[PDB]
Amino acid sequence: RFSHWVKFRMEESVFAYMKRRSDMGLSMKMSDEDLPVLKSVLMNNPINIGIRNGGILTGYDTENKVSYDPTIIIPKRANIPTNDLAARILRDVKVELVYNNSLHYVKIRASVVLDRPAGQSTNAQTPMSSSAVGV
Amino acid sequence: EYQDKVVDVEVSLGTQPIDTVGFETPMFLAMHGNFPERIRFYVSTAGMVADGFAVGSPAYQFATNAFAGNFAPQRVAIGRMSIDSSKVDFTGTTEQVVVNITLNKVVKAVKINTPAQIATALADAVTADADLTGKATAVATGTYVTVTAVSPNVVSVGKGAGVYKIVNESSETVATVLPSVIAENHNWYFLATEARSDADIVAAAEFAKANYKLHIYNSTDVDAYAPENSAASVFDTLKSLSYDSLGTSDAGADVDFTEGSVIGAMAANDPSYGDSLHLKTMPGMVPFAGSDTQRSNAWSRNANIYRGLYGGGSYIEGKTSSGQYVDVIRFSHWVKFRMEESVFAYMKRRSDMGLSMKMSDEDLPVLKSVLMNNPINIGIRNGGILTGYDTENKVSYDPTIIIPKRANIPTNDLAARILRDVKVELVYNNSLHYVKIRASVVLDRPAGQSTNAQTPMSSSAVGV
Amino acid sequence: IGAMAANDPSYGDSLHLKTMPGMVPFAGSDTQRSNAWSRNANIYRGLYGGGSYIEGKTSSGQYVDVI
Amino acid sequence: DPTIIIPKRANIPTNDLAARILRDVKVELVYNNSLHYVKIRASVVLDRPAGQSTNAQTPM
Amino acid sequence: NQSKILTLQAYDPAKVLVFIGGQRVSGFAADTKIVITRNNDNISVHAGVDGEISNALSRDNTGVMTLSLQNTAKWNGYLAQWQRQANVTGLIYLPVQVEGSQGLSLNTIGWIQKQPDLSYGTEVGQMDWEIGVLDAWLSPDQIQGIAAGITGLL
Amino acid sequence: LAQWQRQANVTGLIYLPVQVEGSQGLSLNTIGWIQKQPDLSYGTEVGQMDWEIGVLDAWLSPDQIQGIAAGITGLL
Amino acid sequence: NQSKILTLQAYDPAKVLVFIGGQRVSGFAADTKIVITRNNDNISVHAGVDGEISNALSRDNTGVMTLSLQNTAKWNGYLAQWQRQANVTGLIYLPVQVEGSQGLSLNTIGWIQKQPDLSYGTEVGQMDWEIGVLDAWLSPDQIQGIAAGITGLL
Amino acid sequence: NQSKILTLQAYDPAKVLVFIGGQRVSGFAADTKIVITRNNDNISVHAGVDGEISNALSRDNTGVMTLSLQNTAKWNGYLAQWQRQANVTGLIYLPVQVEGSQGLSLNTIGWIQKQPDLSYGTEVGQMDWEIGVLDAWLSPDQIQGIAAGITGLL
Amino acid sequence: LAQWQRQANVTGLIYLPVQVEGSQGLSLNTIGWIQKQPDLSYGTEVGQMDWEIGVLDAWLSPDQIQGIAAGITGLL
Repeated sequence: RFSHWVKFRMEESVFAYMKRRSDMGLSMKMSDEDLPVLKSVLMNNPINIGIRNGGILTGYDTENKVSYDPTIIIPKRANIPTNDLAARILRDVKVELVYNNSLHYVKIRASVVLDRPAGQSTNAQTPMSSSAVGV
Repeated sequence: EYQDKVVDVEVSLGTQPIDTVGFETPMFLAMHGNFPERIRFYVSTAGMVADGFAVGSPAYQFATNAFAGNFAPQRVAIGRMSIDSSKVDFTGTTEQVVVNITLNKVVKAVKINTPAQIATALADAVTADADLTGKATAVATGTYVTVTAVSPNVVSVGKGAGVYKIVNESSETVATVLPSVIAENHNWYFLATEARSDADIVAAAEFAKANYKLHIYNSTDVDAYAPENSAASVFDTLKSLSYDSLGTSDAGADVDFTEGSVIGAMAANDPSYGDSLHLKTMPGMVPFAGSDTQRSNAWSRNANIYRGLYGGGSYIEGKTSSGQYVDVIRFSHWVKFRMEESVFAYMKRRSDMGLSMKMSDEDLPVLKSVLMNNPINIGIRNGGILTGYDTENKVSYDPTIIIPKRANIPTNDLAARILRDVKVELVYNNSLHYVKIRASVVLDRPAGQSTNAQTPMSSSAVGV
Repeated sequence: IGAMAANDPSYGDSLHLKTMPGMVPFAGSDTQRSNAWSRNANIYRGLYGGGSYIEGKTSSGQYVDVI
Repeated sequence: DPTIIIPKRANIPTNDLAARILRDVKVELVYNNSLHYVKIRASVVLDRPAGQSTNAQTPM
Repeated sequence: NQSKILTLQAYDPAKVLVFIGGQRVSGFAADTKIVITRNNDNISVHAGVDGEISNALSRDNTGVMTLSLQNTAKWNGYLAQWQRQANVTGLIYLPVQVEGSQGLSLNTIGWIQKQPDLSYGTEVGQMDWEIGVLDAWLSPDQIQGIAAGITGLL
Repeated sequence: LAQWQRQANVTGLIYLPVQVEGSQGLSLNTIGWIQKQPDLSYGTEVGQMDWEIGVLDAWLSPDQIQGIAAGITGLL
Repeated sequence: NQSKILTLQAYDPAKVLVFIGGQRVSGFAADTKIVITRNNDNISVHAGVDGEISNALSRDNTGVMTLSLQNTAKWNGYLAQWQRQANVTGLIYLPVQVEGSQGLSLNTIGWIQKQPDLSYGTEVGQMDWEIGVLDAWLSPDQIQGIAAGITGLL
Repeated sequence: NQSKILTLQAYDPAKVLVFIGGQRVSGFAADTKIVITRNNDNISVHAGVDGEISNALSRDNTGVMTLSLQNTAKWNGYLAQWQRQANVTGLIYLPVQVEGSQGLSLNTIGWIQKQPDLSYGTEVGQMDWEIGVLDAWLSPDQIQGIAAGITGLL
Repeated sequence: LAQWQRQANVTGLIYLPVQVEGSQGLSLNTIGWIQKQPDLSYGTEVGQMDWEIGVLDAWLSPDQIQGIAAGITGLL
């Protein structure tokens, strides 16, 4: 459902911007001075509503040392093959996302004590991270 | 993979978990045949017994003593040597004798009720068990019973009840075995041995100094506190060689192998604090019973003694064979290991992205920050490393680091691509061991004090 | 090759001490390591919880970086 | 610094002129050195360190 | 050591693109086009008498984006009309985007905070509009990212 | 620095070592952090950014033959 | 002696979590989020004429937890509706939980004691709700516990 | 985590409507228009010596609604005349209604409690009328209602 | 202190020694107890807590050369 939602609404948002931009004249043109606005257009609607409602994840990963920030890339005019300038269609726009996750199952470990619990260790040192012995 | 309940709970009655701590795993070189590997790691005595170890056996005693300390580790390494036979010596006196013996996964507890007669009765009882006879053997001689396993069978013998010794004999020598043991795993710090002959102890001490390990041994000898002129014990033997090994006299060292208690009072102690062993309590050990002169002799021979004071038990003086405190040795080893590990970790990360380090004045100085991170700063924060200005000598204790410049590096090293002459300095702190007080009591009216109100002058002016 | 393919030679970066997934730490002893080094047979050690190639020497003794 | 040297025409042999190929262009470079090994010398003091030398001159 | 060129291309002011609501702004002033400043410090420091130091992060990311336009530029009318339109209807937010030529960029939501003063004189006047920004974090658009996992220490 | 700012903001680790080597003057070696991001301005010429980096201790230490005279100036 | 950093991480106000009834509160004020205060002194002291000193413990653990929210926050409606719901049905108690970032925490039962005043002005207003707590004992969530058996003396 | 805008629209003070008797009030002061405060705490607490806690609800909902008007405003005359009209005829009650822009609202009966002091000076003076309210329960006018049946616990 | 508060509340032992050493002033050495726990407030900056500790005797004692003149000021 999330994939279908993204697929539909990114397209609807882009088409709605393009139609409004071409309904006043001044239709969009294939140049480096006008293409980058697609970044803001896409960051509006789905990419931001998803973050606000919690569907899209953000932040820095501590395990893999990677960031989940959404990314958008737009090619430049010099990289567009001549054929597409005749077909007047742009390609190779890339977007990335990280989906959140619900919680389905939980497992607990309880414990019960009957007699007097045994005295705990009285070490006050700050626990060391790992053994020093390594070659 | 499939869970039938959205929420499940395992109710464990009585038991509790324990957190994961960082520690140094000790190694106990025992002689047996329970597994083929030279060295294995266990996390509890339950696993050791599940591997065919007999309750009360040397390794079992060492493990159960080690796991009971305030700083006990969570893994124990058990070495393996060859085994020829075992002895159960009844020299001494004893009413009920119980010996736990396990043979090829078969567990039995022979029973018996002058030492020679007890030994003969035990030997006869062992042969009564058909299972033991088929797979094991027993013979009586003097005050001890010798038991040997039939070749395709593994026998483990351990203490039950009563007074007696358990001694295992093996042809393999420690000097020959340790080089093979270290090859399988170098991931251990403490060294202990089951064999208690003088030659084995000397070999272990020589090996430890070469391979940067800490050696521990309990001697159970009586000459340990003989008059100072009697230089005939192992303790005095090690002094002549200037070796380092934490040795202490005891009475149960050959029935319980109390090295476990010391290791458990040492394993999880971070050297960065400089926390000496002076008064640390250790379960399992028994107080030293000699008088004052015996204690003086033991101190003169550097044989540590466990003493009971004001109802408790306490180690004393933590001294090593060479005379240097064990705390200093541990601190030196800690610095030596962790400076190297930090530098290597920085270098590897720097060369894993490309842009490996190069020998130039524009890149070398970063070693100052690299070293000031990790040991040099953790030591200051935890109090192990001293800082400040000395008022007596008029010198500062601030740590210092020096790095040579490219122009001073000989051409040969630029071909060998190895840098030398990096220098570091440090000042170690000190714990408090002994205190002496001077009290005074007054009975009558104290005499009136001098009524001088002048500021006390520093020194006499008369000087030429 | 995968630990070296995209490395740009112009930085002069070193193959020493890099991590190479797929291989396994070498299990020889100290003398075995010394012998292998005497033969210029590079090994893959495991230290401080990871792995690391060592010195990337070529057969003729010259460092691979210079080549 | 890198050095580049190119011969003049006067130094080109007749056979080289006939074959229309130029020889003996010489280049010279220096190379950096990644760091492999490092050694340290720590020192620990237990008692009070003694006073240092007080010769506050400029070392010759 | 030889001097190094810090970049291959040349910083071209015309390549800096400002998109307010989906349209490119034109008719900028002479010296400075846009200035971005944070309202508050990133991290505060609390110093005790004994010398203990503790710090707390700041979650106030609001900022101000100055915008200079010639009084003859047509965009003055657009902003002026939008001001009253937002005042009446009640909707003030609109997307803001900035593309750097050889520097950092910005892409957040913003609003008009203050209308600049108008002065008529011998020469053409200038107007410095102030546009608020919900978040004033300048983001990179370069090969940066492979080294951020290297500077990390302690 | 810009990426590290957000990385520290998310993960919560802000401290990192700082070191300065003087040519013919004092030096510095302590821990530090990013306190404020400088303003950005685009104009006719190349702009400048003045980052502010905090320091736990701001004691400038010497790296010279100094040390043999500090035990001489002492008086009273 | 060198200055020491009192913590490894940085005190982040966003990490402080308040759970009232099982839902996270959002839309806090500017300066202070929550304040917790005890109503009465822990221990009383009785001093005699001769100088004899005797003390008695206090069993009154009731406290007040101030809570500041912007008047535009949606949580104002939730609390307002719950006030009347409790007034009608008669159930006023609900769980309260606070998680500290680098400090103490709290987990007890609480109730709404007083509704803050509402004021409309040029800027966005603020409302300081007061939430009672059955017990106002701030509990730790740190490695503390191995030293409490050391300070003990006499 | 990114900063979130707490609302879509902007809090507009002009959108706050006050209806006293069916007519809109106009000519407010500079800083604050109206302030609403409850006279008494919602819930009282009785704490025993042993520590037992019991609470009793409060049924006193009377409150005070401050109202600031410029002394030049025409509404000063209306209230002044109504004061004497009520004093003579004996009818003092009249409906009171307040509509919030992005906050809570109020709709109850009220009366004039105290006439503010009058002062003439260099600048235009201010008068802060006090209007009583039978019930001072601020009610919401939002999507609130679907979550009040969620926070409930214990 | 928080844990000790509850420990004393349960077990019933509240007293513990208190000692203060002055740098260039008076000192103090008596018995004390925790009287009131300070309020806790979370805000933009790091908060502060002002614990109140009772003292059996609040007589500030000197640790100086004082003592040779106290037998001089005496008069009448």
